Amino acid sequence: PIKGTSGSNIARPRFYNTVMVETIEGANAEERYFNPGELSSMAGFFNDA
Amino acid sequence: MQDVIGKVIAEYDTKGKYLDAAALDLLRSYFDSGDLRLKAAQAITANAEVIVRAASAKALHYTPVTKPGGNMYYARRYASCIRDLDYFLRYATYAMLADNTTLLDEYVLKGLTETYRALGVPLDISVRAINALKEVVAGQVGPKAGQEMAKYFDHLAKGLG
Amino acid sequence: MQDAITSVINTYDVQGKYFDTSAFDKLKAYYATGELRVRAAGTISANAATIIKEASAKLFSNQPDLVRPGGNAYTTRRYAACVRDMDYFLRYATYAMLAGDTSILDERVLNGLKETYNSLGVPISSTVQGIQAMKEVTGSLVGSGAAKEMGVYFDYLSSGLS
Amino acid sequence: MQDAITSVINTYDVQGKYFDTSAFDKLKAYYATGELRVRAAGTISANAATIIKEASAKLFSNQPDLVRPGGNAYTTRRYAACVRDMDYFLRYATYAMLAGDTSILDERVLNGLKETYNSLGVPISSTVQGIQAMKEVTGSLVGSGAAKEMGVYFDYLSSGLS
Amino acid sequence: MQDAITSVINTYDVQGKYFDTSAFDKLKAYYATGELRVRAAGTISANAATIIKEASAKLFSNQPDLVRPGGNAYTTRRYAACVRDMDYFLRYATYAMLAGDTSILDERVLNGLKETYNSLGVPISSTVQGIQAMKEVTGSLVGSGAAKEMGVYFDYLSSGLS
Amino acid sequence: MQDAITSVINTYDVQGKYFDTSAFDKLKAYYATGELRVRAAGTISANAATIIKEASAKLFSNQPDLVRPGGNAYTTRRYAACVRDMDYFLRYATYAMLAGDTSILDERVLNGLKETYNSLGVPISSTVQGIQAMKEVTGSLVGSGAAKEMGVYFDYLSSGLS
Amino acid sequence: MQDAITSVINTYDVQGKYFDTSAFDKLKAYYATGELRVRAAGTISANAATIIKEASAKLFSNQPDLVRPGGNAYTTRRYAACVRDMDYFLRYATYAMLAGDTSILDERVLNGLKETYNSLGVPISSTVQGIQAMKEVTGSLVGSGAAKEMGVYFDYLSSGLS
Amino acid sequence: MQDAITSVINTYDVQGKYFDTSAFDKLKAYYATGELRVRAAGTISANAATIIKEASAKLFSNQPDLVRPGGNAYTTRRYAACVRDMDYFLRYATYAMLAGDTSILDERVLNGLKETYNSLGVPISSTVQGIQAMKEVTGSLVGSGAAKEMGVYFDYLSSGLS
Amino acid sequence: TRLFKVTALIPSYKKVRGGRELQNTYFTKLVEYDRWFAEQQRIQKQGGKILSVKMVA
Amino acid sequence: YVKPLPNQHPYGSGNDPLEIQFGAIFKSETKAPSARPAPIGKDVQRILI
Amino acid sequence: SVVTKAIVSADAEARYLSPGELDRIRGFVSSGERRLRVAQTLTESRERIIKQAGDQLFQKRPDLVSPGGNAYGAERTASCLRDLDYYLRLVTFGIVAGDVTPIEEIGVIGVKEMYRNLEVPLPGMVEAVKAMKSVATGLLSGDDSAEVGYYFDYLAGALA
Amino acid sequence: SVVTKAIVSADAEARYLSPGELDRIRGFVSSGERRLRVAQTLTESRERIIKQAGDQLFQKRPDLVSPGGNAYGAERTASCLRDLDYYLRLVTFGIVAGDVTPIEEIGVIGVKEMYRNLEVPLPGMVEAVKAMKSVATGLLSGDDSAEVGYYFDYLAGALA
Ligand SMILES: CCC1=C(C)/C(=C/C2=NC(=C\c3[nH]c(/C=C4\NC(=O)[C@H](C)[C@H]4CC)c(C)c3CCC(=O)O)/C(CCC(=O)O)=C2C)NC1=O
Ligand SMILES: CCC1=C(C)/C(=C/C2=NC(=C\c3[nH]c(/C=C4\NC(=O)[C@H](C)[C@H]4CC)c(C)c3CCC(=O)O)/C(CCC(=O)O)=C2C)NC1=O
Ligand SMILES: CCC1=C(C)/C(=C/C2=NC(=C\c3[nH]c(/C=C4\NC(=O)[C@H](C)[C@H]4CC)c(C)c3CCC(=O)O)/C(CCC(=O)O)=C2C)NC1=O
Ligand SMILES: CCC1=C(C)/C(=C/C2=NC(=C\c3[nH]c(/C=C4\NC(=O)[C@H](C)[C@H]4CC)c(C)c3CCC(=O)O)/C(CCC(=O)O)=C2C)NC1=O
Ligand SMILES: CCC1=C(C)/C(=C/C2=NC(=C\c3[nH]c(/C=C4\NC(=O)[C@H](C)[C@H]4CC)c(C)c3CCC(=O)O)/C(CCC(=O)O)=C2C)NC1=O
Ligand SMILES: CCC1=C(C)/C(=C/C2=NC(=C\c3[nH]c(/C=C4\NC(=O)[C@H](C)[C@H]4CC)c(C)c3CCC(=O)O)/C(CCC(=O)O)=C2C)NC1=O
Ligand SMILES: CCC1=C(C)/C(=C/C2=NC(=C\c3[nH]c(/C=C4\NC(=O)[C@H](C)[C@H]4CC)c(C)c3CCC(=O)O)/C(CCC(=O)O)=C2C)NC1=O
Ligand SMILES: CCC1=C(C)/C(=C/C2=NC(=C\c3[nH]c(/C=C4\NC(=O)[C@H](C)[C@H]4CC)c(C)c3CCC(=O)O)/C(CCC(=O)O)=C2C)NC1=O
Ligand SMILES: CCC1=C(C)/C(=C/C2=NC(=C\c3[nH]c(/C=C4\NC(=O)[C@H](C)[C@H]4CC)c(C)c3CCC(=O)O)/C(CCC(=O)O)=C2C)NC1=O
Ligand SMILES: CCC1=C(C)/C(=C/C2=NC(=C\c3[nH]c(/C=C4\NC(=O)[C@H](C)[C@H]4CC)c(C)c3CCC(=O)O)/C(CCC(=O)O)=C2C)NC1=O
Repeated sequence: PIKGTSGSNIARPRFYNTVMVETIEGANAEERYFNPGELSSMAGFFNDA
Repeated sequence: MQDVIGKVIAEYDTKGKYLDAAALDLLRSYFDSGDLRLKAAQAITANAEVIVRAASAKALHYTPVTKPGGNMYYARRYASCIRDLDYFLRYATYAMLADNTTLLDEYVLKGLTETYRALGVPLDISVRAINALKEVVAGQVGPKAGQEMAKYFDHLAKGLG
Repeated sequence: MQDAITSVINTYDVQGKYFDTSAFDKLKAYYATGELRVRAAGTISANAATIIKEASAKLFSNQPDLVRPGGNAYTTRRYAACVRDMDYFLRYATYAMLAGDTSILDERVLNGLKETYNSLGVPISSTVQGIQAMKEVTGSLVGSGAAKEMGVYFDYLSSGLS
Repeated sequence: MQDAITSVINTYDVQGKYFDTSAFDKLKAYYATGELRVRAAGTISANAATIIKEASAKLFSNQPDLVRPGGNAYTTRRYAACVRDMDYFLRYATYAMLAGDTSILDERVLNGLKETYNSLGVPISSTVQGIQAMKEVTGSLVGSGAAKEMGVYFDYLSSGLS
Repeated sequence: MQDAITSVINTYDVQGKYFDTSAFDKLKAYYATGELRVRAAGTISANAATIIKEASAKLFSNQPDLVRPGGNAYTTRRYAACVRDMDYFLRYATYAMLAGDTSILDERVLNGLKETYNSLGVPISSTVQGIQAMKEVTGSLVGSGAAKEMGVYFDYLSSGLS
Repeated sequence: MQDAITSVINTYDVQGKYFDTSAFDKLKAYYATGELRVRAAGTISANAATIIKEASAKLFSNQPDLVRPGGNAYTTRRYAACVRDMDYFLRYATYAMLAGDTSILDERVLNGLKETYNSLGVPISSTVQGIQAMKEVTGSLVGSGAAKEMGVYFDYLSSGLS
Repeated sequence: MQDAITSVINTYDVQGKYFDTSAFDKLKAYYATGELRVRAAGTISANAATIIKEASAKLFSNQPDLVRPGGNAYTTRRYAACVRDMDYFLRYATYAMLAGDTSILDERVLNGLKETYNSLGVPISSTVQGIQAMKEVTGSLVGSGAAKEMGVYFDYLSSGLS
Repeated sequence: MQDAITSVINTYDVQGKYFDTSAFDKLKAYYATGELRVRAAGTISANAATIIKEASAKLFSNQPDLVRPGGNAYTTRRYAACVRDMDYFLRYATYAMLAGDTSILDERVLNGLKETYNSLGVPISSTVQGIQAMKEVTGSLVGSGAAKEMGVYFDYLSSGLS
Repeated sequence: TRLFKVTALIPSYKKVRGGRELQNTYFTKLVEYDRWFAEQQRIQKQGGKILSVKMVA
Repeated sequence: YVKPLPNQHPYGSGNDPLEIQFGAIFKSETKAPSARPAPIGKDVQRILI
Repeated sequence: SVVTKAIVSADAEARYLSPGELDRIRGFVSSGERRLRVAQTLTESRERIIKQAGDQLFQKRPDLVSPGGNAYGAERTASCLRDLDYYLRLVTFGIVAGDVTPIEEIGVIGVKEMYRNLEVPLPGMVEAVKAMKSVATGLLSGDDSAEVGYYFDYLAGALA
Repeated sequence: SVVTKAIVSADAEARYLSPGELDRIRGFVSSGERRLRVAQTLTESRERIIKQAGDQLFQKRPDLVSPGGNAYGAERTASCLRDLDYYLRLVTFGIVAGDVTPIEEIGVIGVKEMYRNLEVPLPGMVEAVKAMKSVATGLLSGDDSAEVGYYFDYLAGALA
């Protein structure tokens, strides 16, 4: 038996990466908003979608 | 490290003048070749391990370097050699997409030569492996893109040599 | 995190079946708003500082006691922390709008927000009012069509606090 | 507890002011939403046992481990405890919805639930899944307008556990 | 972590006692089984891949839902994580058998494992089934006495998870 | 509170499996040792007062400062509570021996005991010495095998306290 | 970290001698000057921003090439480094003035400074001209008595640069 | 950092050949000297404090000026640094004697030490004299057979510093 | 005895690294006096070779 | 992990009121976390003074 | 440039450019002709745009030309014209580059201290850049004005 | 070796060799003669071990020397047998050293990605080294066979 517990969170593993997910986490990793390149890339993604 | 755009912007900022017709023409030359560079980037990205493997087979496998007493004689040293070839291929692709050789100097040639002296790495065999990698890359990407890759590869070779 | 596409893919992958009509309808709806949402995200990215300025002005005009002695925003440090929190809320609302999902808000904002604001003594109702003020300012800045999309995620944040 | 009208009353009491236009606007908003709240509350009271039934069935179908041997819900005792917890969640979410404030959820439900579950060994992820199941089950019964109102309180419970 | 020698040393250290006849009896008993333990550990090190493969085959045959969509083995990534956990359990059972004490099993494996699996969504019962499959595989390769000894630690792991 | 039989029942219930040969082997082992357990328990029950008297005498002889003024066992009420605690330890060791499991010791004896003594100011090391005093006193009355059996539970109490 | 008082201690340590009358005389001189030293420090720290203001203004009036493109000061970043170098020179001159010794200039400023400016394309002559234009304003502000001591450090900075 | 065993392994691996009879004889020599090497290392570990005591005393006896003011060891800091240098040198000499090869001296002792002393100005003659003082004494404690073995390593350190 | 300028090359023997790790292996750094003994010990235990050290101040 | 169960309420330490004359003072999970969960079983009996 | 950011991010994770980054460079190079056309258009408008930005700034912030203002005086106008010219050139460099890094490096990193040295109010900067943006977007097409708006609003936000 | 690992461990804590470490080194140097016997017996019969090691490897896995296989061709099969010779020599080095650190430093660290560049199947390597273990343990007595086979099982696990 366990003498102690630390608790359980809600884990969020990554299955695969999407273009939108990659761009948004790229912005969030640097803790910033979007530069024109990322904006144009997202526009092109929504065009090709 | 800088692109062609970065270089021309730096030059015209040093001069202090707006981008004239000549600078715009060089920028158009860079953007027109963009699709070719991106296609070659696709090809290198998809088949990078195949290219490195072919280069190692043609340049390194049955030379005495892989024999005992040779610089590649170890599982660790052989793996490190293949890892270095991966470095060269990836950063050559970076230089092609940048259309500039500054990133090769700053990222790859900064302290590499005397590091190879200290570790005992042979320069000439490394240059031979880079040349073989250049041949394999040209064969995979066709003549037009191979011509561009050749500049970055022999830049690496001159940096080693 | 997730986005709308990842949520749809996982919904149809856990079942083991191809995209049905509802899947294509959801994907079409998400893709249709994509250019409007990208335009809104660009406008907010270029103009975050303004939105924070008028939103904070409206909040502190509606509740002066916050910026007077004894208020949680009475100090240069606490005022700066307040406007910094406003910038967090704006940026994460933009991220969620672009993602089409609220997973990033649960994962990276709401997880630990109540504990933080209760430990620091920050008024949660006044924070909800500030988020609402950013909602009106952003809606005025990016247009009504993008205003609704951004207000969805602002309302998500507001209901997460209260 | 505290609801929206008492919330306005309390903030104006702490500030020591008579009601202004903003307070009357908030009160009018609550009065506008109250009839919809009453309809949704009556609907949920009618279909409480049903909603619990489909939500629990959906959760145990998505996560069959819980009910199978070695699962946290595997016993008559533990299964009944799960259903009791879900009934509590539904009733207090209905109270919060009809009140228009989530304070009752903080006090009666959320203040102590994480530590209780962590000591008991309950999977909090599966419990959030059960709350989401209740949310999407009750949305179809109360109607879209009432579903939007009930969703914020189900999201509040889910975020409090997470 | 501690072995049998360290366990006896601690149980006589807390009492402030020198080793008596019973302590030397226990130490002699442990030293008697040392060669058997080393042989079993070497054999299991030699055959770890075989044991993991055949035990995983047995588990996924008796639990087909794990590898089907919605199961917690349904991808190559998720399957690979499962077989890595299987390698964990076999390695730590070998460590515990070589030490002669279950302290490493409680310290480095069992503590916090249920909470981690609850967070991830891993089914604990199927993990116990995989561990029992490990026991069945390992007994044949290690022989009778070594099978009894190693089955003690597999049972300890199973009861810790169960 | 679970004995050996209940432990096997639980390890087979959590797996959902019916009983097989191994479970019958474990229960047969318990049934084999049951006669020794019952005889030892009866002997300790008949001689409980004598064991407590002997062990308290030995402890207060080895540590006379306890019953002298300024010692934690100096008053009639504190001496009574000390021998009452020794009665707890003996009785619950008898229960654990008869059940064949140490669950009742984690379950009814050692849970929060350190905090209770630390709040009361009770000496922990002296209590462990008294538990030993009971162990050596009880072993002589119960014989070699029953002493080997009861020693694991007395050492369990000592290690849990220490 | 060299100081005149600390320099005396270091000298008497390395030669292994006691206090002598000359050491007391020079310590008395340092302590007597210390009050005007602090007054000069306070006056400069009052006006160090302004001193930099006119020093940079005079430098860019006399040598205007630096500001327009093709000068080393044509960039917001390079302008920042330009004014920061002058601020560093003034601040470290004041630190030496309070310290009463020039060794801090050799340790923290001059060593490698020639090589750094020549490697980075920094013009030595314009830097020395700026140091002179800052010399004049500092000396005018502090007064002749303080200026005599303050200007020596500036001369030594220039000489090291020249 | 290689012993004699690894030294012959490398000298045979670099040429790609298997071990020869001469290699086996050279291995036999080290395997024979291993017991006396271990005994010498044990005595050295026993008396390391004493050899440090006497080595410092003798070094500061034959050269007086170091401890006195103006000396290379004139400080408690520099005194501790010097005695620490002796301690590290002696420990590494013991390491090399156990390994039977001088590679460890190159790879952890002479690696950057020589130019470190050159930049620091440490007198090489005094260090070498300290090394003779250390080895002439350690030889007596370790015995002549181990003395001649320690001699080559101490002389190697001296020649490296020289 | 304040600062040391140390040029050192630390190779890799435990594995092969996929990242750049070129400046991590060969580098020149300024190290304080009180830290230099520990830093030299760390470099020597890592297997690296100290190419040079000089006195700056 | 290495010690028996604490003297604690089965539903956490934040479920223990302060033993004062009046007031019902409990710890809060949000104002300052200060939370210790423990694997107290269904049959565990607390030790009371 | 966009390619520079993509290469830096690719090196950061030590792998070849992702399909998302590769598509970003695709869209960047495919839009090169339009961006160069916009930058060239910004050039023919030299004195026009500079003066409408200037007098709009004067109207919006009379304090700058009022007595006691930092820009008060005829000589200050000569510096005003070339400062607005510098910022316009940086905007064009960013337009061709596709990212604001030339703007950040040449005119934003250290501008804060620079105008603190000159005792220049940052609000004057934001109002001047807003005037420039208004004039430039008015001259340029809506689709292209939207793309130039990011650069001008970045200039305004970074200046304050 | 055992001495080298003990010295490294002691140096990690900046201390002398522990009584346990002195004891382990004493046990290593005591039994070094038997390790020399084992290494000599393995070395003397190297060509046999290699030849029939290739024999069971190729009969157990005909696909390797089948067309399309990694070992097809006289040169490639010769390199196969030379790799087996390398690993037998490494095993003898490990026997002499008393531990597996020669195997680590020569032929284990980076073996997977090296044989990835070589297309070499690692199950084939495992089967080859298992055949080598069977043969070598067959030539040696059981007391030797156990410790000799431990090194081969180590190598097989490394390749697997
Ligand atoms: C104790 C630390 C502290 C400070 C310092 C502080 C300053 C402060 N000044 C404010 C407004 C203001 N402050 C000023 C003063 C400016 N007018 C001129 O430009 C001058 C350059 C300058 C004064 C010399 C003005 C004019 C306003 C009104 C602007 C508005 O309506 O937002 C406000 C907004 C709320 C209010 O007006 O009460 C704050 C919070 N708050 C704090 O908690
Ligand atoms: C993206 C996830 C995230 C969030 C949400 C977040 C909020 C957050 N706000 C904080 C401080 C603060 N936050 C505020 C917020 C203001 N108080 C006023 O009353 C307003 C009602 C309100 C905003 C409109 C204040 C005043 C402080 C200072 C509190 C203090 O230092 O005592 C802190 C403490 C650390 C610090 O002081 O910088 C955090 C963690 N941080 C994060 O990383
Ligand atoms: C070990 C103790 C234990 C028991 C007994 C237990 C009962 C149990 N009965 C269930 C459903 C069920 N049980 C029954 C049985 C009924 N069919 C007829 O009506 C009869 C009156 C009656 C049986 C004689 C049926 C039909 C269902 C399916 C109900 C549904 O799918 O909604 C389920 C849900 C299974 C799932 O969600 O996957 C459980 C857990 N659980 C436990 O942990
Ligand atoms: C899309 C990404 C993806 C795929 C395809 C995938 C396949 C996959 N097939 C499996 C079983 C299996 N797969 C196959 C064979 C099939 N395999 C196919 O590639 C052939 C067309 C075909 C035979 C010609 C067989 C026979 C098994 C049974 C178990 C075993 O092979 O040992 C398993 C192991 C789990 C289990 O035993 O059920 C995986 C992970 N996993 C993934 O994450
Ligand atoms: C510890 C004390 C200290 C000193 C002494 C010091 C001098 C110094 N000035 C530097 C750069 C610089 N220094 C200047 C200033 C010069 N160029 C201008 O035209 C003027 C003629 C002149 C100033 C009056 C400039 C413009 C740079 C930037 C060079 C570059 O772009 O790298 C640098 C390199 C840092 C950098 O490039 O950002 C140093 C170390 N720094 C220090 O921390
Ligand atoms: C493990 C291998 C190794 C050693 C032992 C080593 C010693 C060493 N001694 C040092 C200083 C010193 N070293 C000494 C000792 C010298 N001066 C005299 O006493 C003697 C002639 C001589 C003794 C051999 C002294 C006295 C100092 C401090 C004096 C000073 O500041 O220059 C330093 C400079 C950094 C510091 O002290 O923290 C090192 C690294 N370095 C290494 O990599
Ligand atoms: C991205 C820029 C970059 C480069 C260029 C680079 C090269 C590089 N190769 C290294 C090792 C090595 N590199 C090689 C490969 C060489 N020997 C073979 O014969 C060939 C002729 C030749 C390659 C074609 C070998 C064998 C080693 C192992 C050295 C040793 O362990 O002694 C090392 C030492 C660090 C380590 O082992 O991980 C570096 C820094 N590293 C970088 O971060
Ligand atoms: C016999 C030992 C004992 C004491 C003394 C005690 C104090 C106590 N005072 C309380 C309320 C209170 N106590 C005060 C009094 C304070 N606030 C004012 O500002 C004054 C500065 C100050 C009094 C001089 C107030 C205002 C409250 C109401 C706060 C609330 O209930 O929310 C409460 C909350 C429960 C209740 O109101 O019934 C307690 C427990 N509890 C005990 O078991
Ligand atoms: C390409 C990057 C770059 C920029 C942007 C730059 C601006 C700059 N403007 C300066 C002067 C100045 N610039 C201004 C103009 C501004 N101040 C007022 O507040 C107005 C609101 C505003 C006009 C719109 C003023 C007032 C001065 C001080 C005296 C003068 O007019 O020259 C100076 C000091 C040297 C000089 O007189 O030329 C610099 C470095 N330099 C650069 O290398
Ligand atoms: C001592 C450390 C060390 C090892 C282990 C090592 C292995 C090694 N084997 C090689 C060739 C090879 N090795 C093999 C053998 C493998 N393929 C077969 O399928 C079998 C499964 C298996 C042998 C049992 C083959 C077929 C080749 C030819 C591959 C080629 O030329 O492309 C090569 C390429 C260079 C050369 O042949 O000279 C290396 C580096 N090198 C080293 O320095």
